[PDB]
Amino acid sequence: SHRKYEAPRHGHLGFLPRKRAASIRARVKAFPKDDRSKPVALTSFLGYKAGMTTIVRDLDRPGSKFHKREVVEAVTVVDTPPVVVVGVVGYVETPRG
Amino acid sequence: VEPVVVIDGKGHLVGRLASVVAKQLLNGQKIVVVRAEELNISGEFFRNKLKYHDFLRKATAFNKTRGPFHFRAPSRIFYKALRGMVSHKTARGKAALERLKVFEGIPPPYDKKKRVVVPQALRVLRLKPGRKYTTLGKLSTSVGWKYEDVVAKLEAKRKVSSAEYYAKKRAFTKKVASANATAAESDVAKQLAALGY
Amino acid sequence: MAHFKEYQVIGRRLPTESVPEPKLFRMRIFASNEVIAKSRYWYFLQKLHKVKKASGEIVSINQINEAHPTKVKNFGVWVRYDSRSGTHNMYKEIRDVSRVAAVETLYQDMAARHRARFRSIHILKVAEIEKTADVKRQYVKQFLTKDLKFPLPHRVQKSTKTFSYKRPSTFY
Amino acid sequence: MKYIQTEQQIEVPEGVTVSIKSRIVKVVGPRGTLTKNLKHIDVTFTKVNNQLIKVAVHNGGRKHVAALRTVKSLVDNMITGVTKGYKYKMRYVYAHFPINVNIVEKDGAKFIEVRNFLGDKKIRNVPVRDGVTIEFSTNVKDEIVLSGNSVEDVSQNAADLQQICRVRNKDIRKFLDGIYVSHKGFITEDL
Amino acid sequence: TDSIVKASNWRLVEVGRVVLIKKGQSAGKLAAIVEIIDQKKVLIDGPKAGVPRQAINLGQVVLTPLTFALPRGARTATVSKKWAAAAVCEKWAASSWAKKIAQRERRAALTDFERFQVMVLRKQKRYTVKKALAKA
Amino acid sequence: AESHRLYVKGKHLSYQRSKRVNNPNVSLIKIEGVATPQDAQFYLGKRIAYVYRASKEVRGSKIRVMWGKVTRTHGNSGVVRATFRNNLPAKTFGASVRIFLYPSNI
RNA sequence: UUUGCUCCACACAAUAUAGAUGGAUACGAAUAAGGCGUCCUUGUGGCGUCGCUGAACCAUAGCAGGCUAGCAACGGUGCACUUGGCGGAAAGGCCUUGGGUGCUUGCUGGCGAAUUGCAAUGUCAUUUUGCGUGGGGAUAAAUCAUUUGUAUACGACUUAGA
Repeated sequence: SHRKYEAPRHGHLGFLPRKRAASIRARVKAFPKDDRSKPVALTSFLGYKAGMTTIVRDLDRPGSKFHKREVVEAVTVVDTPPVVVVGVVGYVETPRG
Repeated sequence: VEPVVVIDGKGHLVGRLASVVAKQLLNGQKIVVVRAEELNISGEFFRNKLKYHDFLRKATAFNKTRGPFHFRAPSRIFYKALRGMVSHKTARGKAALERLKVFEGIPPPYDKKKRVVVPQALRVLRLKPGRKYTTLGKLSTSVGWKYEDVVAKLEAKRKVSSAEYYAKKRAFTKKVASANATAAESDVAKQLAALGY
Repeated sequence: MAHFKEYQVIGRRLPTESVPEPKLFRMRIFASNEVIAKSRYWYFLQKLHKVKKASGEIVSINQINEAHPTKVKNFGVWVRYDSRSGTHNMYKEIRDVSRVAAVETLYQDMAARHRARFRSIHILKVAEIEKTADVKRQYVKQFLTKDLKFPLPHRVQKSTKTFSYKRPSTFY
Repeated sequence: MKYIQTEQQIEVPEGVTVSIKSRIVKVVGPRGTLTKNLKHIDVTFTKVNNQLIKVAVHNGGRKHVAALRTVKSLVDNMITGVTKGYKYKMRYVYAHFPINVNIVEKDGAKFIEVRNFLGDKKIRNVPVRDGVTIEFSTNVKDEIVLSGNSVEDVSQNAADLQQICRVRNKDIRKFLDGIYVSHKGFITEDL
Repeated sequence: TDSIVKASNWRLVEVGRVVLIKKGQSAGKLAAIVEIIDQKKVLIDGPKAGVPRQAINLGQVVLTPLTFALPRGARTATVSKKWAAAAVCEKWAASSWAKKIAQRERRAALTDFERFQVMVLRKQKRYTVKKALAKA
Repeated sequence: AESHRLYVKGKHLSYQRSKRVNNPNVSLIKIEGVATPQDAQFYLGKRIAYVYRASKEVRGSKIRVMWGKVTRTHGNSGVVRATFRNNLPAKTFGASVRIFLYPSNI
C-alpha cells in the first residue's frame, strides 16, 4: 500500500555524499569564466577563518520596512595574509579533459 | 593482412561496423577505430535520442553506482555496441577486447598511418538515399558528452597538417610520374607490357 | 510457388456403358512440376464439374513453351484471390517476356501487396495486350513512351574484401 | 509507384545568374545574392540554356516527387527575391491601448521594440534577422513594412512579430490585439 | 557571367547501350540492351560475343560508357549488323577498362619463370627511373 | 631474399561446434586468401602445423609443433576443417597456423 | 643490515609469449558526385582523363643469402655521427644538411654448397628478470614510538619535535 501521508524527504541526495573529505583544504572544482579583455587577476584567495562578530549598518533597499534604518548582521572574519606565488602550471585541452 | 588495422569511422553505421570489428577481434586481428565522433545510426536524431534516454533510465534501484553505466562519448557508445557482440565475460572475449582501441578524432600515432573503410558498413552504401540518419557526435553531445568542440579544434588542426602533407606528397608523385613517363617506349618497359606489368 | 512451368492438362471422367468417349476438358496450369499440375487440374475441375480424381482420368499432360521467348510483351492478368475477410477479383498488368515469367512475378506481387499465398490465388486468365493504349495501368505505361532512357543513380559496388582502402565511389 | 523520370523547370531572367555545384544553389542579381544548401533532397539539376534550367528526379516515390516541386518553388523564390524583392506589410490592431513599436540597438543588435501591448509593463524585443529592413510607413495609420531578399527571413520576421503579441489568458475572439500580416508582395512595384 | 550547373553525366540504360556482364554463365562478355522490361530487367543480346538473347536483371550487368544505334526490340541478326557497323568491340578494347581486364588476366596467367623475369625487368626499370629522379 | 615463407598463413578459428556443444576433435581453419569453397578445394589434404614455444627445452629445441591436415571445406566462405594428432588447445582460438603445400599435386 | 642505487654497452643464465615470419602503404570533402593532369579570366571556371576495387603499389635473385674480379652510372640503401626544422590529442615520431663507412641483382664473370641422406617449425621474433664484469652519475625519505586537536569508535586525519 501507499504512504498514506506525504512528506518531503529528509536530506539532499546531491550531497548524499557525507563522507570525510580528502583534506582540510577543499578543492575548487570551477574557477570563474575567462574574459581575456581584462587585466590579469587571481580568481580566488586563501585565508583562515578567525571567527564571527556583529556589524551595524544602514540598509539601502527602497520598498522595505527597514529601509534607511540600522540593522545588525552577523559576519565572518577571515585572516588573509598576502599569498605568495611560487609556481605556474599549464593545462592543455584534450578530448579527455 | 595488416598487423594492426586502423578504421576511419566517418560515414559508418554503428551496428554493421561493430559486427565486422567484433568478428575481426575474435579472429585475432588488432583493430583501432579512429574518428568515432563521425559514426552514423539509421533513423532520425530524435529516435536515437529517445533510445538513449530509454537506456539512460535503466539502473540498479538500490544503488545506481553498480548499475548499467551509461558511457556518453562516441567511442564508448561504439564500444558498448561492440562489447554486446563479443562474449565479454570469458577469457577469450576479454582477450579479444584487449585487441581493440577506439578513439574519437585521430590522435597520435594513428594520424600518420593509412586508414581503411568497411563497405559493408558505409552509410552511403547501406542506407537508401533519403533515409534520415544520426551523427554520433551530436547525439553524444546531446546526452552529456563534453568534448565536441575540443575534438573539432584538434581535427581541424590535423586536417590542416595532413593537407600540407598531401600537397607535398602529390608534388612528389608528380615528379615520379614524370620520371616514369620517360621510362616507357624503351626495351624493358615494352617487355614488361608484354609480361602484363 | 517456384520458377513456374505452364502445362496443359487434358482429363475426362472415366467411360461407362452409357457414356463412352467423355467430353475431354482441358486446362492451362501454372505449376512447378507435373505432380503439382495434375493436382491443380483436379482442384479446378472439381470446382466446375461433378468429377474428382477417382471418377476421372488424366489423358495428356504437356508442357507449353513461350512461342517467342525473347519478345517483350505486356500481359494483362485477371486474378481471383482470397483476403482475410472476403474474396475479390483483380486485374493487374505485367510487362515481361513470357507467360511463365509474368506468372512468377504475379505471385511475388500478390504476396507482397496483399499477402496472398499460392493457396489463395486462382489465376483466371493471363492474356497478352497487343496494342499500346490498351494498357490500363500506369506502371506499365511508363515503359511504352517513345525513346525510353533513364539512369541508374547511386551505384553501390559489392566488395570482395572486408576492408576497402581508398573510399567507396558511387558514380555511374 | 516509382515514376521513371519527372522534372520541373526554373526560369532564369535576364539579370540573375544561378550556380549549382553539388547541391548548393547561388542566385546573384540586381538586389544581391542568395545561397541555399539543398543537399538533403537528392535531386538532379541540368542547365539547358541561360534562360531555362530543368530539375529532375529519377525513380522517385510519391514523397520524393512531392519534394521536387518544393525544390523548384524554393529556387523560384530565391530568383524572385533577388529580382523583385519581398515585402510584407503588417498592421497594428488594438481596441484601447496604443502599441508603440520602435527600433532599439544593443551593441549593433537591431531589435524591434513592442511596447504597451494591452497595457503591459513588459517590453517585448524581437531581433531582426540580418538581411531584412524595416520601414515604419508614413501616411498609413498603424503599419510596419518588412522588406528583403529572402522569403524565409522576411516572412519569419513577420511571423516573429505576430507571435510576440499573442494574447493580456483571454478570449482571443474578443481581444483581437496584435500585429498581423496584411500584405505579402514585392519591393519592386508594377510587378 | 553564365549559369554554371555542375553534375549528372551518368550512363543511361537505353536501346543501344552496351554492357559488361559481371555474373552468370557469360560473366565478362559484352552485350547490348535491346529492350527495357522495367526499371530492373532489360533484354540483352550479345551475338558477337556469343551470349544468348535473354532478359537480365540490371544487377547482373554493368553499363559501359559505349553506346551505338539500335532500333527498339531488334532481333539478333540486326543486332549483329549494327554491332559490326559501329565496331564497338574495337572501341571497347581501346578503353582503359578493358585494358585493365586484359592486364590482370595476363598477370594471373603468368608462370613462375615469367614472374621471375617480371621481377628482373622491374629492377632494371627501377634503376633508370631512380637515376632520372635525381637530376630533375 | 627477405621472404622465406613456403606455407600459407591461416587462423585457428574454433572447434566444430553447434550453438551449445563443441567438438574438440575437429577445428575450423580460416586460410588467408580463400573466399569460396572452390578455392578451398585446393588446400584439402595439405598438412597443417601449429608452431608454439615453451620455456623448457625438450629435444634440443624450445619450439614444439602439433601436426595435422586439412580434411574438408566448411560453409560458403572458405573456412576449412582440420583434424590433428593432438587436438588444438582452445587458447589458440585466433592463433596463426602454417598450412603447407609440400604434397602440392602441382 | 657488510658497497647499496641509477643510466649505458656487451657477457651469460633464466623468464614467458591471446600468437612476427617482405612492408599498418597518412589529404579532406561529396556520394543525384569526385580524383588527377593541364590551362586561363584563380572560379561553385574551361579542356582532357580515371573508376567499374588492394588481383593494387613498393619491395623481392645471392651459404637464413658466402668469398673474390671487372664494366657502366654518381643513383638506391643499411649503419653511426652531424646540421637545422616541425610535431603536446595519448607529442616520444616526421622532415632535412654534410661527410664517412658497408652493400648493390643496373651489367659481366670465377670459386663454394652435397651426407639434415626422400618430409619432420628443423630453431633466425620480442618480453621481463637475475648475476658478476666496465664507463659515467647522485648521495633520501617513510612508518612505528613521542606530540596537537581544525580530526576521531579503532584505523584514519591534522600538527609539532636535532
